[PDB]
Amino acid sequence: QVQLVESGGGLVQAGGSLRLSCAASGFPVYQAWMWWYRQAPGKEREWVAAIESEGQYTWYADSVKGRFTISRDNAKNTVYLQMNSLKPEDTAVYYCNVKDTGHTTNQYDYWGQGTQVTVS
Amino acid sequence: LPQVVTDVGVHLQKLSINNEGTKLIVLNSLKKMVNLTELELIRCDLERIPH
Repeated sequence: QVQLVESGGGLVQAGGSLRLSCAASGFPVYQAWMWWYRQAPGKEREWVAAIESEGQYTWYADSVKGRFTISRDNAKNTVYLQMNSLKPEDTAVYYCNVKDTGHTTNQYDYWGQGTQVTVS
Repeated sequence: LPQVVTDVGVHLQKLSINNEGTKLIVLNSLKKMVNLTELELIRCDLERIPH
């Protein structure tokens, strides 16, 4: 089946460097246009990072533009997201989101389990 | 490209590969075939015309 698991989420003081990782499933990481989402406490879930298939183009929201770098790495089916010098507003719960499945059987979209990151 | 395909291409007129965007590497494997008339390479993701 298809599933994703978040990892690397943890409390860290402001100014630190964090590298969130995702463990993916049978759907190709090279394919399967991929998203890194956040849900902030006292706030609605908002999209942060977007990595595309067949070109690997990066998209970000204006609030998360400049200090967030997303990438997809194949041969291990991984999605990575690096944040440097995170600000207090970054405290949220981060998920991996798949909106397009692999080349075949085009399975439905599944949300990740998520990890909570805190900035002090 | 499989070894068996390279072997059988000695008498092959038309060769069609639809890789569905999967990266394909020739690595000096087409010169064996010299009677091919069609070399369709739909969605082979070559990014370069093979030498």
